Amino acid sequence: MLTDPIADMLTRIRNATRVYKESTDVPASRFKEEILRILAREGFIKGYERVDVDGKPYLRVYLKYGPRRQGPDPRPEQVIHHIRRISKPGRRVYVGVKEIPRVRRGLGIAILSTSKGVLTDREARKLGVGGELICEVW
Amino acid sequence: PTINQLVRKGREKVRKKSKVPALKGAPFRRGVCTVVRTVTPKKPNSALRKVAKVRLTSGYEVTAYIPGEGHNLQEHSVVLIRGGRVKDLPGVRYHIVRGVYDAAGVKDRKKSRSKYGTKKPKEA
RNA sequence: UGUGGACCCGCCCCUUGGGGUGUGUCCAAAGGGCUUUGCCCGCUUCCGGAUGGGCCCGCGUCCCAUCAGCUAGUUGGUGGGGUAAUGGCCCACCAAGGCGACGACGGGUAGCCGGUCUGAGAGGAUGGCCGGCCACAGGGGCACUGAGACACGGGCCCCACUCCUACGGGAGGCAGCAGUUAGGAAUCUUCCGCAAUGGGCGCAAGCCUGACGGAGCGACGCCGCUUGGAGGAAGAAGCCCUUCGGGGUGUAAACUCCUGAACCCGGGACGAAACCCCCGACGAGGGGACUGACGGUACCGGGGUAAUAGCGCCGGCCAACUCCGUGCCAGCAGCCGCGGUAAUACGGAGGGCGCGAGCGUUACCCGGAUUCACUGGGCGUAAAGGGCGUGUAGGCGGCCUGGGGCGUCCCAUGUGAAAGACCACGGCUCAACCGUGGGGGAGCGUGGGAUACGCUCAGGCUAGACGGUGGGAGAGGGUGGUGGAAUUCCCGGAGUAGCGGUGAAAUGCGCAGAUACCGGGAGGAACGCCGAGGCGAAGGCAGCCACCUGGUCCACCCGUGACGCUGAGGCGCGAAAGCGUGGGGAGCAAACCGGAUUAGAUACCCGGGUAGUCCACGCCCUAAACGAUGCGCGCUAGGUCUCUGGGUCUCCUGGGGGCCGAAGCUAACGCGUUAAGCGCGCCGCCUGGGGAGUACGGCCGCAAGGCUGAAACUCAAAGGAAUUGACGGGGGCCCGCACAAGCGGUGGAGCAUGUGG
RNA sequence: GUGAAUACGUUCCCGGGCCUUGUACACACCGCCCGUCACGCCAUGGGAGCGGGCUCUACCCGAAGUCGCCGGGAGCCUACGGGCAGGCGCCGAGGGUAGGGCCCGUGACUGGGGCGAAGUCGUAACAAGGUAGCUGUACCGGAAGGUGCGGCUGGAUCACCUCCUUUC
RNA sequence: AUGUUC
Ligand SMILES: [Mg+2]
Ligand SMILES: [Mg+2]
Ligand SMILES: [Mg+2]
Ligand SMILES: [Mg+2]
Ligand SMILES: [Mg+2]
Ligand SMILES: [Mg+2]
Ligand SMILES: [Mg+2]
Ligand SMILES: [Mg+2]
Ligand SMILES: [Mg+2]
Ligand SMILES: [Mg+2]
Ligand SMILES: [Mg+2]
Ligand SMILES: [Mg+2]
Ligand SMILES: [Mg+2]
Ligand SMILES: [Mg+2]
Ligand SMILES: [Mg+2]
Ligand SMILES: [Mg+2]
Ligand SMILES: [Mg+2]
Ligand SMILES: [Mg+2]
Ligand SMILES: [Mg+2]
Ligand SMILES: [Mg+2]
Ligand SMILES: [Mg+2]
Ligand SMILES: [Mg+2]
Ligand SMILES: [Mg+2]
Ligand SMILES: [Mg+2]
Ligand SMILES: [Mg+2]
Ligand SMILES: [Mg+2]
Ligand SMILES: [Mg+2]
Ligand SMILES: [Mg+2]
Repeated sequence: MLTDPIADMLTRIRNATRVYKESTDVPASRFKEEILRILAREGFIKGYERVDVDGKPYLRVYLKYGPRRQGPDPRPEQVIHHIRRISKPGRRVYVGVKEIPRVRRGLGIAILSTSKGVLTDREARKLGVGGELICEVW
Repeated sequence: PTINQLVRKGREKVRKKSKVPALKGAPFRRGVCTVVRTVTPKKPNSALRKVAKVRLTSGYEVTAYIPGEGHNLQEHSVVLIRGGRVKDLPGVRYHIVRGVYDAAGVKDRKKSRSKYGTKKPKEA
C-alpha cells in the first residue's frame, strides 16, 4: 500500500532518469507537489503537471538531462546525479536551523518540511527555521 | 538490521582477550623457576630453546622464554616475567626479564644492551 | 509579665498543612566586664532575611534471559505510632492488591558527575590528581547528646583480632600527617612553619589548626636550560671498508681565538597589612606599631672554569649497510618469517637513521578496525533467510478537508557552579604553570509563536485491502468405494530337465516334477500410456468414481471504505528414517544368513532374509526442509516458449511457469518486471577457522534424540569466485613399430662383456 | 652383398598432440587425503566424592538499644496527677539445627579435543577417486566406513527429449 | 566385474 510515498516518488524519478525517460507519472499528493515545486525551481526537473490516469490524480514529472556526449557511451549526464530520502517512516530525521546540512558543498540542495512550508537548505537557513530533512539532491 | 531491530537489540560492543594473565594486569610478575629446561620449536624452526617453568606470585605456574645467548637460571632462581609470547614455542606466553632478580645480564653483549639487562661496558 | 508564639474549635480569605481572626488553654529569659546613671560582650520570645540541609517527583545511568517469573508490610485503604516533614517509615484493622519481555526477580561487576584519554567525527574507553554529590571509619547492629550525627580521632552490645596484668581486672582501632610491617612490578619525610589563606574558641591579647603554606626525596610527568661558539686539511693518528689508487669516520679531533653552566664574592626580596594602638564616636575617614616558615632562597652586581651523553633501531611495514664470526647451532621474532658456510633478519665491529637527559621494554585504553557499520557493513555460492503457515505484542501506515498543537521548528528567558577546554590580553626573563576578560555548549524548566511533516480527534474519498454476482483450471486436502496390468503364493491342468543368476561363477530353486504356458483363487503395494506441464505456505501431492473441503485466477466494476504490511513470543503444519499400540505384509529390503570377489572384503556383485516400507491412532520435529534467495508494496527495455481466464480476437489484456536479455547490480559466477536492479516497511540471521552444534545448565521427547548453546585451548588462516596449468580407472578428434598383422629374437645352454652382490 | 613377411583396424597396452570436462592437485596423481590404533605435551568435560562462597526456607536461643505495657504487698527522689530504679514484652545483631538454590575450588580415574617435520592398519574423500558425492535417519562393522529409506546437485559420460539460441 | 599405497 506504499509505506513511503515520498520515497517512492524520489525513486520513480531516479529510476526514470537512469533510463532517460522524457517524463514519469507519480500518484498525487499536495506534499509531493511541493517537493516538485522545488525540484523545478532549482532546475533538476523541467517541471510537472497534474494529470489523470484511469480516473485518478497523478503528477507527471518532466525530467531534465544534459547534452548527449561523445565517445563510447553517449548517454547524457544527469542533472539529478543523486536523490536520496533522509527522513523516513522508520527513522524520522529532524534538524533545527543551526544543524541543517550543507549538501555537496553548496552545489547540492537539501529539502525540508518546515512550519513555513517545504524549503531548501538555503531558504530555511535564511528564514531561520528547521524541520524534517525530507531528502537531499545533487 | 532495520533501525527498529537496532533499537530493540542494539549492537554488541566488541569485548577482547588478554594474551597474558600476569594477573591483575600487572606489567610484570615475580616468580620462581620450578624447572629450567630446553625445548624444541614448532615445525619450521629447529633449536634447543631455553625456557623456565615459573611459579608466580600471581598464583599461576607458566612457562617463560629466557632470552639471550647463555643464562644462569636453575631450579629456584627468582625471576621477573614480562609478557610477550614466542611464535614458536607453544604455550610460552611470557619472557624473562634479563638483568633482574636472579636472572643475570647477558655477558659480552654490546648492542641491544638494555633488553638483555646488560650494563654498559667499561671503555677503560 | 505575654511584645509575641504554640494548640483545639468557630469565622473570613486562600486552596493539600498557605495567610488572618475570636474566645479557651499553654510557653520565655542569664548574667559578665569596664574609665559606670553611659558603653562592650553575652540571655529570652516573635517576625523577616541570608546560608546550609531533609524529603519528593520527570527523565538519564553497565554485563548475563544458560536469571522469567517476582512480591507478606507485599500493593492500597482506614485509624494510629514516629519525624522537622510526606511516606508501609513502623503498628493494629480492612481490602487483594502491586511489579514484570518497555526485562520484574536473580547473578555478576561498579561509587556517580564536572572532566579526562582517544577519535575526522559520531563514537569508544576512563573517572588517579583538582572541584561537586554519595557511602564508609576493624566487621555487624544500636541509639544518646545535639541546630545538626545515628558521629573517622564520642558511646553501647555482638563478632573478629591485638595489647597491658600483681590473674583482680584493664586497654585498643592511621581509609588524618608522617612512619612500620605485610602484600606487590611499584609509590616519599616519623621534614619546616602557622609568615600567608582558611577554620574553631575568645571582648581582646591570643590559643589551637599534619586544613594549609612551604621545604625534602623520586627523570614519575610536562616546560625550560647546559654539556660549548667562531675559526680549523682535498683532510693527522686510530679504527672500519678497499677494486691496494683510494674511500669512510670528518671540521669531527688536534690547534687559535671568543664567550663563561658551574663555582666563589657582595648585596638581597615580593609575598604584609591588617587584627591591634592613637585622633575621630570603639562608625566613615586619617595616623602609628608588630609580624616571614619558604630563606641568606629567588633575583640583581661583581669575579669566574671548555665544563655529563646516552638509548633504540638499520630484512619489509619503517628513516637507516658493509665487513667479520656463525652455519636450522647459537640465536632473533610484533606479523610475514630470518638462521642449512658468500645471512643488509643471529653475535661483534665500523658506518648509518631516529630521538636525546633520556631512550627502550612490558601492561592497559582509544586509533588504525566501515572488524557491531547512527554517521558507516552485510546474508544465492565467502559467516549469515528462520523448514512453512497462522498470528499476539510491537514496529511501520494511501488520497482530501478541518480542529488540536504532543512530536518538530522558531524566539525570549531561567538553568547549564568553579576548575578544565577554546579565543584575547596579561604575570613569572620564556615556556610549563598562573591571572583577568571573552565567546561558546547539548540537555532540561518557563513564556510566547509556527503548522509543512509525524501524532491525535472529526468528516470525506476509493487507487490498497476485504466482500457480492458470474465464470474457470488444477496429482491442493479428507472419507468412502472400485479398475486393470504386474509380482508372490495356494489349488489345478499341460508338459520335462533344467531354471535362476554373474565379469565369470556358485549359493538357491528343480524328477516330492521346478523354469516357460494355461485355468481357478488369495492377498498386498503401486498406478503404465495420458505425462511436459499442473496444485499447494512449506513439507509435498498422480488409476477411476462419489461425498466433504481449502487455496487461487479472471470478468462485471455491483457492495464495505484504509478495514492495511510485517510479525519477538504463542498456536498449527512439517519428507524419510525412527518410536508406542494395534492391524496388514505381495514386492522391496537396513540388520542378518549363505555364495562369490579380495591380500583381507565385516563392502561393492549373486541367492535368501527380519524390522521397516503399507493402514489406524498417537509420538518424534529433523533434512542439501534448497531457488542454499524472509514477507509485502511501488518503480525500471524487450524478445521467445508455455499453463490458465477475459477480450469488435491477424493482436490486445490479466494471473502463473521457463529460457534469453535493456539499464542497473555483482568479488566473480551470475541475477535481471518470477531481481541478486532501484527504493520504503517489518521480521530473522552473520561478525576468522578449529574446539562444536560439543560441554554445562534449562526446556521438550516413551526412546532415539530435538531446541537453546558457550569457554579453555589451538591455528594464521579457514574460505568464495574466477585464472593458468597439471592430472583422471572423464569425453571428442588425432598421431608414433604403441597395439594389432607379420618376420626374427631375448628370457633356457655354453661363452664374451657390463652390472648387482 | 642376398633379400622377405605384414598392416583388417585403432577397441585394448606404452608415449604423445588439439579442443573439452571435473578437481579439495600446484613439490602439480610417484599429487592429495580420512579415521581407528600407538607415543608425547597442553587445555578441557564427566567423575565415588571432598572443600569453600554467597543465598533462600523453616524452626530454636537471642546482646545492645529504642519503643510499648506494668512500676504492684516493693525501693529511691519529689517538683506526688509525676519521675527514677525495677519488671514484662515487641522488634532485634548475631548464633544454633535441618533442608534447597546458585557459584567457586579440588578428586583416584575416565570420555573425547588440540597441538606434536617424516609411527602402525587400511584407502573413505578430491578425477565416474575406480560403488557419483553430500545429506537427515536407522542398523552394522578394527578403522575409515557400509547398507536401508527419503531428500539435494554442490554429479553424471550418454542419449534421445523440450527450451534458448545462432541460422541464411 | 574387482584391484592398494608413496
Ligand atoms: Mg636485535
Ligand atoms: Mg498518617
Ligand atoms: Mg532528628
Ligand atoms: Mg567497589
Ligand atoms: Mg575513525
Ligand atoms: Mg585498616
Ligand atoms: Mg584515627
Ligand atoms: Mg615485598
Ligand atoms: Mg569502530
Ligand atoms: Mg562485512
Ligand atoms: Mg561450503
Ligand atoms: Mg553459506
Ligand atoms: Mg526459506
Ligand atoms: Mg497490530
Ligand atoms: Mg477516516
Ligand atoms: Mg463501486
Ligand atoms: Mg514427520
Ligand atoms: Mg514414515
Ligand atoms: Mg510402527
Ligand atoms: Mg529400534
Ligand atoms: Mg541381496
Ligand atoms: Mg539454512
Ligand atoms: Mg537472465
Ligand atoms: Mg544436556
Ligand atoms: Mg605384435
Ligand atoms: Mg642365455
Ligand atoms: Mg584433460
Ligand atoms: Mg553392511
